[PDB]
Amino acid sequence: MYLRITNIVESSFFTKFIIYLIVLNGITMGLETSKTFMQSFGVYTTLFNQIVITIFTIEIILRIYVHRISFFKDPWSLFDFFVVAISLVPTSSGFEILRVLRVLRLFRLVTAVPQMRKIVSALISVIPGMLSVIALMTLFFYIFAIMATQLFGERFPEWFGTLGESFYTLFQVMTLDDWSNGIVRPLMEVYPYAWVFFIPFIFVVTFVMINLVVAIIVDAMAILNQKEEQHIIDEVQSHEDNINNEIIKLREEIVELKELIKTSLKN
Amino acid sequence: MYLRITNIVESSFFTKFIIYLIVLNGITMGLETSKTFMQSFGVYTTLFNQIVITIFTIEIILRIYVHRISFFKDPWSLFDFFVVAISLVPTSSGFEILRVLRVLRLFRLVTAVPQMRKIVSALISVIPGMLSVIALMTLFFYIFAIMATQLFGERFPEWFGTLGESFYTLFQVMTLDDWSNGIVRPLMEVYPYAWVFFIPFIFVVTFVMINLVVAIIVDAMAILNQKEEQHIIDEVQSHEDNINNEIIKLREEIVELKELIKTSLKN
Amino acid sequence: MYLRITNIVESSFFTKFIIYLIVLNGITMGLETSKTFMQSFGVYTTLFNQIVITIFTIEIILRIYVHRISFFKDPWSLFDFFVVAISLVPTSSGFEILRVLRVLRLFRLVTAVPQMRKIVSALISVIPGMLSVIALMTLFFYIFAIMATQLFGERFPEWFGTLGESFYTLFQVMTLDDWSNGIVRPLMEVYPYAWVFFIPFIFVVTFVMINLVVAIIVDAMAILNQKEEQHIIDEVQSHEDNINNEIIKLREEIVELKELIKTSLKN
Amino acid sequence: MYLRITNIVESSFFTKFIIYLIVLNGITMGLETSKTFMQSFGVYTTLFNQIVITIFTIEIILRIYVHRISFFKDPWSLFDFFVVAISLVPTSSGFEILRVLRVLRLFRLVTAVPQMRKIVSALISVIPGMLSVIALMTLFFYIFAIMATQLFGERFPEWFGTLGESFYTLFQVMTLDDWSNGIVRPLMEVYPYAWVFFIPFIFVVTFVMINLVVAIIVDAMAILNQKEEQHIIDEVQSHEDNINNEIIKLREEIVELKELIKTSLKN
Ligand SMILES: C[C@H](CCC(=O)NCCC[N+](C)(C)CCCS(=O)(=O)[O-])[C@H]1CC[C@H]2[C@@H]3[C@H](O)C[C@@H]4C[C@H](O)CC[C@]4(C)[C@H]3C[C@H](O)[C@]12C
Ligand SMILES: C[C@H](CCC(=O)NCCC[N+](C)(C)CCCS(=O)(=O)[O-])[C@H]1CC[C@H]2[C@@H]3[C@H](O)C[C@@H]4C[C@H](O)CC[C@]4(C)[C@H]3C[C@H](O)[C@]12C
Ligand SMILES: C[C@H](CCC(=O)NCCC[N+](C)(C)CCCS(=O)(=O)[O-])[C@H]1CC[C@H]2[C@@H]3[C@H](O)C[C@@H]4C[C@H](O)CC[C@]4(C)[C@H]3C[C@H](O)[C@]12C
Ligand SMILES: C[C@H](CCC(=O)NCCC[N+](C)(C)CCCS(=O)(=O)[O-])[C@H]1CC[C@H]2[C@@H]3[C@H](O)C[C@@H]4C[C@H](O)CC[C@]4(C)[C@H]3C[C@H](O)[C@]12C
Ligand SMILES: C[C@H](CCC(=O)NCCC[N+](C)(C)CCCS(=O)(=O)[O-])[C@H]1CC[C@H]2[C@@H]3[C@H](O)C[C@@H]4C[C@H](O)CC[C@]4(C)[C@H]3C[C@H](O)[C@]12C
Ligand SMILES: C[C@H](CCC(=O)NCCC[N+](C)(C)CCCS(=O)(=O)[O-])[C@H]1CC[C@H]2[C@@H]3[C@H](O)C[C@@H]4C[C@H](O)CC[C@]4(C)[C@H]3C[C@H](O)[C@]12C
Ligand SMILES: [Ca+2]
Ligand SMILES: [Ca+2]
Ligand SMILES: [Ca+2]
Repeated sequence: MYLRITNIVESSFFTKFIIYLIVLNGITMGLETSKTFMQSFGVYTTLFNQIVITIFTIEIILRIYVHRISFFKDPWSLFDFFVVAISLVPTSSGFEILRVLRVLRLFRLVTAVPQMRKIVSALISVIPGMLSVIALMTLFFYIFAIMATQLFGERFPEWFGTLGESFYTLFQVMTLDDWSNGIVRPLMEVYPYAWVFFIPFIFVVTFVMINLVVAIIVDAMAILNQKEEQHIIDEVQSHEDNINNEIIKLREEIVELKELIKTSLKN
Repeated sequence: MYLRITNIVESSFFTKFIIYLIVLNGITMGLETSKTFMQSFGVYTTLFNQIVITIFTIEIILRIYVHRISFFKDPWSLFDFFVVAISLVPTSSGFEILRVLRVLRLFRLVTAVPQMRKIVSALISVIPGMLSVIALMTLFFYIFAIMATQLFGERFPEWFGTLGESFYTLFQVMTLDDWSNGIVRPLMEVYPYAWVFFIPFIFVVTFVMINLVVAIIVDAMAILNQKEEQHIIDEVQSHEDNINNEIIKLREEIVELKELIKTSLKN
Repeated sequence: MYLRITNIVESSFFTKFIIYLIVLNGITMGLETSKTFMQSFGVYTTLFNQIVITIFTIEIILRIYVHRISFFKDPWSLFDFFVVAISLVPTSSGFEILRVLRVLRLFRLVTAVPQMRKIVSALISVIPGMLSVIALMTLFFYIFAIMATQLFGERFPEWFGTLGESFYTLFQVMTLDDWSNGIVRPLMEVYPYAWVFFIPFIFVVTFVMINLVVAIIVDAMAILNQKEEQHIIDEVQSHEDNINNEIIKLREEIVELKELIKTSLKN
Repeated sequence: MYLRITNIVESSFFTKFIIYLIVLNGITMGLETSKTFMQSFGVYTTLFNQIVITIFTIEIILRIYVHRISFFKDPWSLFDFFVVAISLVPTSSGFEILRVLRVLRLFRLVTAVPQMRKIVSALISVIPGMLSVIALMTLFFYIFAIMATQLFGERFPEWFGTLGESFYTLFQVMTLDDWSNGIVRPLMEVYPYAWVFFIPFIFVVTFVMINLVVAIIVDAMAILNQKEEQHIIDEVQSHEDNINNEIIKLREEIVELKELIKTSLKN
């Protein structure tokens, strides 16, 4: 069975077929957005849906047989797995968010197209080196969220009532979103020094952001420089090695000229 | 006989005449916004617009005569054509929006001045490399527009009731424009976890934008370095040949002292 | 006589004195904003002002004596002149504006501290290359402001009633300042397709800005690379001269014996 | 007593222990944000807070006997010192700002974890270089703050009534926060030319921000290219001397080919 399966799964027809289904299913999901469309064609697309997820379920199964344990070490396959699994949770449930979580299957367009994987992968590649700064930042947010909650939560429960609330508001302030007329001018009417809290906050988060970006650019180009430097330097020291080695064969060719005469009379 | 007219079209005087017209018609169109001006002088100015529109139409004709098919595969000319043709439809119609489009004709200043031409050209040229990421992003908006229509379009039809609406709203949020007090805080009064939707959306969308720019700057530098790697490397292996050929003149000079120095040593 | 003055004006005491007067003047001008401070013992300050204005006028005359015609080819000195100038015109009634323009004379601390002068200078030096992109963007605003007045000014005269008002509003939008809930959502309630105007506008205007920053950085690095690839090439061709010169005479240690041993055959 | 104490504070056990106490205290401090929690667990965590403060204090004392004079010239230990000191001030007072400042001691996670220090340290090194730009900007605000107060203060005391208030409003305008519908448009209802003040303000503060960033980037790369140039020119430095040492050595062995020619002269 294996090779018979393996050769259908690995084919140029298979993945092409899936992509095509994904794109159709994606057009189909936009149409289900229009209740007008749904009362006039909804039955056609409610099962187009149901059989596409059938095909994807089958595809997922075959691919597991064809790849066995190496399937679940694949980030992309793992995603396909979970994003399909989700659509298998019953279309009528107590948790009804999962029905909307079904739309994530359109991200298989990313999974199955290598230009897209390329993009995404490039994007992800910058993150591991940011985690420490992510960390420093989250710790910064958390300390200030605690302070803001103790300082402002009593009189301003909506914005600062709760740590989670102060977290939310501090993010808002970070995005510079209606932070003065909308948040701290109102705070200052009760707490005139509130600006000594939020303006340093704004300096720090903005400083950290910019410099992260700056640091990325500059450190990338410092590696590009090093890699270029060695090339130039290898070429300089294989080419100036010859001019050194060629003159030595002349410094030598004259000392052997010299001896030829050093054994002239002698005898 | 192309050539009789062809020398007129290619002349310094034809182009400068048109640029002079554009800048004049452009001054004209401004004053046409003043309602008081259109009393005291509206008739003079409608005249000028009709004159200019004629002149422009002729110049396009000549230019098609001179350039023939090469005219309709030149984007600059295509734009001049589509912007002049538009400007020729009757000022009173069913869709009178075209009356407003004829101000686009002022962009011929860009089109006719090579300095400007080159700016616009430089700007356009980052786009083809980007088309993939623009596609990722559009797909991203689209998936999120659908989810957002479903999650919030019932209670918030103005912001999310229709897919286009969710799109519009999602763009506003990307620009960070009044996104918390104006959209998300309202949403959370009905849907307390709505921050689980918009804050990741903001993270992804900002992250992509920043990394696109970063990736442009770093990779531009990379090729700036590749070619200066090759200029330097080509010169150290050129200079070596300059030392080399005036060292092959110390080769013959001692292989000729090689042939004849034991000859000088006779008995 | 000229030198006796010149040696005063050029001394580290003249400049220290003026800088000192500038900081004091700048401290009192802040104090003058307080009406408390102003009524009780604020007549002291009004005369201090007139003492400083004369001293600066003296400073300027002397400086014109010392530097003569080259004074007025100095942008820093010109700035100094005109800034002290407007502070000389009397507190003419109904010219209330010039009273506050006087404050512009604290920009002399910039004019007079070499460190300040250098940042400012560096900042100015970015501009001459940009004047094309500036022109392009200005024209772009003009075309859009004309279209906007025409499309939106009868129904939204505060925002768009006038070319001027339209420029102002398009600038607000460019800064993404309350652009959607505050301008475009209201517009769309009369004109549902208004998003076809502002969203493209926002794309172009933001695209042009990012790329202007991008192209500055990158083209700077190109120039930075052009310089370092020159120094390398010049230090490579550097000793190539005196190496090829010292071994064409090392070819002449052998070239002589064309006659030193061949004439020995002629005994 | 020393080494024994020294073997304690230098141990991997010591640091790990107090890092765990930081993280633990960090969690309990989040919990103290809850009124529910504080009610039925408060005395449990108010003690833990007292416990931790003592331990950090003995820790600070020990680290001092081990490091002594060096300790007080260590910025991280100075920080450590001072946020522990703050927590050592008694809560009972009129000034209860200090009870909130206690949670600053959680920044000790920054001082205690080397990848943290490294990032904070990287961030800081940016600052001394840009202090001159900061002085320029602060000056610019001050001058404009003064003009603002005198121009708009009487009619708009909330935003401009006072030097300090204008500073605040001008900072809001610089972050582009609700600057037009929120501040400048209202102002233009009384003062139609107010845009002649705020749009230049926006242009300058934006320009300077962007350019500062562009400057850090371009100048960091200028420096990288200098190190790179030297290292490369250093290579051309070593190698174009050892080919002139092989020349002198070629001459020193060719100055044997005029006195060993002295073996001719026989016939
Ligand atoms: C810890 C740093 C950020 C901290 C910071 O803010 N650093 C100061 C920067 C330079 N300054 C301009 C201040 C110059 C000062 C003097 S200098 O002589 O440089 O001019 C981290 C955060 C994310 C990291 C990078 C990314 O993961 C991606 C990338 C992966 C590659 O594996 C190699 C590098 C690279 C570029 C990473 C570099 C660096 O690991 C980064 C910037
Ligand atoms: C517009 C410019 C400049 C000069 C020019 O070509 N002006 C045409 C006038 C018509 N004439 C009758 C005078 C010549 C007819 C025959 S002739 O083929 O010898 O042109 C002409 C120069 C040579 C032309 C291209 C190339 O050829 C190659 C290429 C052929 C393809 O098809 C399509 C495109 C393409 C890129 C051409 C485009 C363009 O059109 C070009 C750029
Ligand atoms: C798809 C990529 C962008 C995706 C991305 O995010 N890419 C790299 C990550 C960079 N990081 C520093 C994060 C990785 C760390 C390791 S690294 O070794 O970078 O230090 C695309 C987007 C736009 C593209 C360019 C532009 O059209 C312009 C330009 C045209 C020229 O014809 C030559 C290339 C160039 C520079 C294009 C290169 C590249 O086609 C780009 C960046
Ligand atoms: C060239 C541009 C305008 C034209 C343009 O819009 N250029 C876009 C390049 C797009 N990309 C970078 C993607 C190309 C990558 C493909 S490529 O194959 O390059 O990798 C102009 C506008 C502003 C100018 C600079 C500034 O005055 C400052 C500065 C002054 C100095 O006097 C010298 C340089 C410098 C850096 C100026 C250089 C440049 O004159 C600039 C960038
Ligand atoms: C550490 C160095 C020198 C190295 C050393 O070793 N110093 C003595 C400790 C010796 N041991 C640890 C070997 C003994 C424990 C024996 S055991 O059987 O317990 O392991 C010496 C140099 C300077 C000395 C101190 C100062 O003058 C003054 C100072 C006053 C204080 O108010 C009390 C003591 C104190 C701290 C002094 C302690 C110690 O003198 C110091 C730190
Ligand atoms: C005062 C200057 C800012 C001046 C400015 O605003 N702009 C320069 C013009 C850039 N342009 C491209 C326009 C030049 C055009 C021609 S050019 O072709 O020469 O590029 C200051 C502000 C911040 C300073 C740096 C940082 O502390 C970090 C860093 C520390 C390191 O210890 C060494 C360098 C470095 C990069 C510092 C360099 C520089 O001391 C900076 C940029
Ligand atoms: Ca905003
Ligand atoms: Ca380089
Ligand atoms: Ca707003």
